[PDB]
Amino acid sequence: MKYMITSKGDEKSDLLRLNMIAGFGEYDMEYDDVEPEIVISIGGDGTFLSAFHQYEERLDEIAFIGIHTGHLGFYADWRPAEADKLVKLLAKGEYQKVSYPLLKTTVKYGKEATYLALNESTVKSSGGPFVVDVVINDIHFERFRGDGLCMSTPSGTTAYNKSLGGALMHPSIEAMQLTEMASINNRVYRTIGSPLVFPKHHVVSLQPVNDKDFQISVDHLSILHRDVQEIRYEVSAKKIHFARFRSFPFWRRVHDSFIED
Amino acid sequence: MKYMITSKGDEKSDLLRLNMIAGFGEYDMEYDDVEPEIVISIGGDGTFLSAFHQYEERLDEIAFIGIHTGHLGFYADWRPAEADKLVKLLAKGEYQKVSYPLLKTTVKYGKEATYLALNESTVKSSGGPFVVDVVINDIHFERFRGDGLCMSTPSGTTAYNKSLGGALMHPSIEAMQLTEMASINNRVYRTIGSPLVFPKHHVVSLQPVNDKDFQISVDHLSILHRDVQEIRYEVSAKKIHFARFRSFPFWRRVHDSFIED
Amino acid sequence: MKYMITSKGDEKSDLLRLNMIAGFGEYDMEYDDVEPEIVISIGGDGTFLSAFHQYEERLDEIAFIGIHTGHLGFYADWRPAEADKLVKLLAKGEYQKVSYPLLKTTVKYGKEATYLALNESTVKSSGGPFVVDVVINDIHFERFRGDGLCMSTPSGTTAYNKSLGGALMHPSIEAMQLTEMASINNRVYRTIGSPLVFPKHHVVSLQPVNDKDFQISVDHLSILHRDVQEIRYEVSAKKIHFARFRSFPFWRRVHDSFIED
Amino acid sequence: MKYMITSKGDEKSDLLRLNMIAGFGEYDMEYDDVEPEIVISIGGDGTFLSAFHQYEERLDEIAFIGIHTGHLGFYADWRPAEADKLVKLLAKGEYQKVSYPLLKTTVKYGKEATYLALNESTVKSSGGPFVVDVVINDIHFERFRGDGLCMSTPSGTTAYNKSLGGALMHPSIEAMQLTEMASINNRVYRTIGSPLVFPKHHVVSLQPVNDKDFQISVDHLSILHRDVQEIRYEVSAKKIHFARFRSFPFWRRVHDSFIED
Ligand SMILES: Nc1ncnc2c1ncn2[C@@H]1O[C@H](CN(CC#Cc2nc3c(N)ncnc3n2[C@@H]2O[C@H](CO)[C@@H](O)[C@H]2O)CCCO)[C@@H](O)[C@H]1O
Ligand SMILES: Nc1ncnc2c1ncn2[C@@H]1O[C@H](CN(CC#Cc2nc3c(N)ncnc3n2[C@@H]2O[C@H](CO)[C@@H](O)[C@H]2O)CCCO)[C@@H](O)[C@H]1O
Ligand SMILES: Nc1ncnc2c1ncn2[C@@H]1O[C@H](CN(CC#Cc2nc3c(N)ncnc3n2[C@@H]2O[C@H](CO)[C@@H](O)[C@H]2O)CCCO)[C@@H](O)[C@H]1O
Ligand SMILES: Nc1ncnc2c1ncn2[C@@H]1O[C@H](CN(CC#Cc2nc3c(N)ncnc3n2[C@@H]2O[C@H](CO)[C@@H](O)[C@H]2O)CCCO)[C@@H](O)[C@H]1O
Repeated sequence: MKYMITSKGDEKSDLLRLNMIAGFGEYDMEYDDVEPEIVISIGGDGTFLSAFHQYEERLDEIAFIGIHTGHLGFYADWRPAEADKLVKLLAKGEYQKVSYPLLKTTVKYGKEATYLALNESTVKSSGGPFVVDVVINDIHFERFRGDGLCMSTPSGTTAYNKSLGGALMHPSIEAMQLTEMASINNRVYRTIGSPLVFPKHHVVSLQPVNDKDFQISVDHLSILHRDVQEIRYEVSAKKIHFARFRSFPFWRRVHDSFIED
Repeated sequence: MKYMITSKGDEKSDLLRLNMIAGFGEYDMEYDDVEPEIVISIGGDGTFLSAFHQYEERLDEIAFIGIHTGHLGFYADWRPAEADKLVKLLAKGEYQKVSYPLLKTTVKYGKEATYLALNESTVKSSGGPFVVDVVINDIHFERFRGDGLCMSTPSGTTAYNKSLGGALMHPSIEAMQLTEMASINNRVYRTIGSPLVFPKHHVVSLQPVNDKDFQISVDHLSILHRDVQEIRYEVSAKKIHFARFRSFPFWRRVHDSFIED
Repeated sequence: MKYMITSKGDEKSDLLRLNMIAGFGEYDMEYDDVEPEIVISIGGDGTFLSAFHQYEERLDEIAFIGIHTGHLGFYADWRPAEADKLVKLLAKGEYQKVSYPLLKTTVKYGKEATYLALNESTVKSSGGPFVVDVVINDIHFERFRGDGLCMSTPSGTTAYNKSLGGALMHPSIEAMQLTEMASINNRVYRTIGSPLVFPKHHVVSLQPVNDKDFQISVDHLSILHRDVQEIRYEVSAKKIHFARFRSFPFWRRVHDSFIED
Repeated sequence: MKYMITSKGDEKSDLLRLNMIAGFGEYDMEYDDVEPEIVISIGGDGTFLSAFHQYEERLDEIAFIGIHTGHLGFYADWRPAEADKLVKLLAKGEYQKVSYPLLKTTVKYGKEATYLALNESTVKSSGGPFVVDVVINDIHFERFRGDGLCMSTPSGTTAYNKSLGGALMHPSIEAMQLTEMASINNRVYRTIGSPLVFPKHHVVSLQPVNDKDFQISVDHLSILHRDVQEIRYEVSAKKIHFARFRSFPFWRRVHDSFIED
């Protein structure tokens, strides 16, 4: 089918990409980076995140595969020595697909912008602590004072979320997880402290108290947002699809990345 | 229908129980503590946990209601001033039911004992640190050295799980959450650290390394287990059913118990 | 003696300041904001931090006093109702002085700038995670990847340090405490995790790995630093002096601010 | 001088002990385990803790040395390959001594028992959560509900204290650090959460609320205490003395044990 390959852009990844293109040329496979059905990312998880965002408008037509030319990735979970086996099984096709949940982020300013996240979306201020009201399904839950907030997908829970004390969640769970960054807690200021895990259809709204300018990130992409009225989080109806050719369980990937490999 | 009322056993709860029995006597409602269809717990969450375990063999035939004669409870979420309104709406019936997930704990010793938990099940040793191998879906995930491990239901996440750094999970999510108690981490010993959230059908097995005697708790009930070969955790196929008469969202209950009320 | 009064600048603080100046006019007390021997801060801890920095070059000639016109402060630990009693005991003088340790921050760029902190100094990057080598007394201790690092004085331990998981340290201890902000830890990246407490004469050096631009804060003052070669932390030889008129123990101040009041 | 050697008791440690005794026999060195001036511990930190407690009544007459026949220890910080060099430099003598602070634990029951700790002393209940009032220098600071409390020496901060979230403190600091084990925090129950670091001469008193029976540990030794009225903690006036023959800085020992070696 139509496929394309993104590369980290160092010599090792660029050369592996060229060798895989050569191997695909021996099958009924057409290189097409406009409407691919297969997107192969060669690099690390950063490269994979960029592949996801390059093709976020055609997620339901695409199966993603990641090859890690460095250390094992949570998305780039194939080794370069298996690239030839990958070309072979990918050309034939008929592989099974695995789908992970995504996070929808809506930013309102007086209009709306929407974003999809594979890892997480975070909100911080223009320096120092900021203040946001946290509203869950239209009920005021807490006034947060601190460095920021992080809302993670299940597959993102091993990323920023983990460093913030969040739980690691198996990606078959359709949920998002909100973690705090250095909240102030004293007699006057009060937050929940604990990470919060939300099911599908719950909406978490972050609303300004004084300052209306925030730094909002979606995966690696961080942009200063001015005149923001609201940041709304919910589990997306869209999913990312992976081509899988062998069993590599999430919990084994967690073991291999954090425990020992 | 058939109903019964458990009491914390102080004067306030005992008297409220007698007044509710009097009120039920004006409707087609029969007091029956052998095969009730409605179980009302008057006290706090401890009283409610005990009601759950008193009737754990007939969970699919029972709707539970909790009245808190002290502070607001996560299970005992009705005020005593509303007991008369409760009798009224309960006698008529036709209320909606809400169901929360439960945790199945299997203890193997060379035979099996199974237990159901509404809050959590924990494993500790006979003093000092103990060592257990943690096996997830038959793959060895970590060797845990420390004080113990806690496996929580969603509604249990606001209990022991929270004090151990776990995430708070909305109880519509069919999952269990494993948290660590003071794990040892150095160059030689390694655990994940982070809480782990498992979906239905995942099995987490705790297996001895040296000592085979453990203290195992299920909700409040803690018993020394000798010659243990394995402790297996999975989300139960059984659920607890609550009678609900008004909206009291989980996230509002969290707000009211931990943020302000 | 020579004294001055800084105000938060709202009506309540401005009026209390004018009334205290009137009261001081009945004693041998001269208002002098160039070379005061007594600096009274009326507001909150932010106002007090600003008073400290306004007079950081004459710290050994000054005794500070803070009045909190809002909630109790850790520095502004006097109530406005006692301002008249304060004027009285301050005019007479001969009060005892209490001294807290300070943090010296040296920034090297190829020259040096030095700063004094009463709460803490922090280092962050120009967005996303940054990388710094942490060198303790000239031995490489860790390569830190994450959001930033915080080095706190003892009296600062109840501030940002606390929100980052640091220990609360009694201010009679001549030490500084380093805490992490969201460190990355996986098979490849490794930090200590735990807060670190350093005695006097230990030097902690933060050194760039790739990017050389950082955001450095000293108490409230945050400035972008370009072409930084090193940030060095050590307990200062200078101390801040408080005028004390009654016993208000640090641990009682902690109790009153975080437990109940 | 008079010396003795304790062994872990496995073949490797027993044989190294016999070889060191043979080497000492070539110098003016007398084996004496009643009144040694040098105590050499061969094993790990557990063996070293036991050596300390074997000779806790003659701490000011003894310099301790630890050899680790397994992984590097924080107390057993010499390698077995250097035992011959150790015998040599130890026989000559005139080495420098390094002293670490200790923790005094006083247990009152209606009489007093006192204990010295090199790592920590902890208090837990006879199962489930217990309740203790925490009194600092005779002022009630908090009512703690949870699993237990840990009071650590500086050199103990890398042990249980670290697993509980405590700060790592350089052992030149004369202090003790109190950490919580799974405290309950809700609208009704409130603790500080943060580790607390106390200077010399501060006294932290733990006092019963209901149950008067506790499990009290001092280093490895854990004993059920009945009819306890109070547990008092303070930095001891006594210190442990180490014989040092080369520079092995505490922060390098921390690096080597937790970061990489
Ligand atoms: N203080 C922080 N702590 C922890 N994580 C943080 C912090 N700040 C940002 N992040 C994560 O960085 C993601 C963006 N980043 C690409 C990626 C990724 C990724 N995805 C993962 C996943 N799902 N599980 C487990 N490791 C995952 N990584 C790893 O993260 C490290 C940092 O890249 C590298 O080892 C990656 O293999 C590039 C960032 C630099 O340009 C941003 O999305 C946010 O998550
Ligand atoms: N170190 C610990 N930290 C935190 N929680 C702990 C710890 N150790 C045990 N637990 C919890 O105690 C549950 C058993 N207990 C009855 C209950 C309950 C309960 N259930 C809750 C829920 N789901 N959400 C939020 N608060 C909930 N509580 C509250 O807990 C406090 C202690 O009861 C009281 O305020 C209760 O309203 C009786 C215990 C004494 O006999 C045991 O099941 C374990 O969870
Ligand atoms: N994410 C954070 N979490 C926690 N603290 C943070 C975070 N980021 C910065 N800080 C602290 O703010 C100090 C600067 N700030 C003035 C001050 C102070 C102060 N000093 C204290 C002390 N020693 N003990 C206990 N509470 C203390 N506060 C309180 O902090 C809150 C925030 O001011 C207010 O209740 C103050 O009474 C003004 C900041 C806004 O313009 C900066 O120095 C850093 O510490
Ligand atoms: N949940 C816990 N988490 C963390 N530590 C705990 C926990 N519970 C007890 N402890 C510590 O155990 C000490 C008693 N123990 C001997 C020792 C020691 C020691 N001392 C150290 C130091 N100062 N710094 C750094 N590592 C140090 N260790 C290491 O601890 C591990 C467990 O021994 C081993 O790697 C030892 O090298 C024997 C215990 C078994 O019989 C008890 O004193 C308490 O600290």
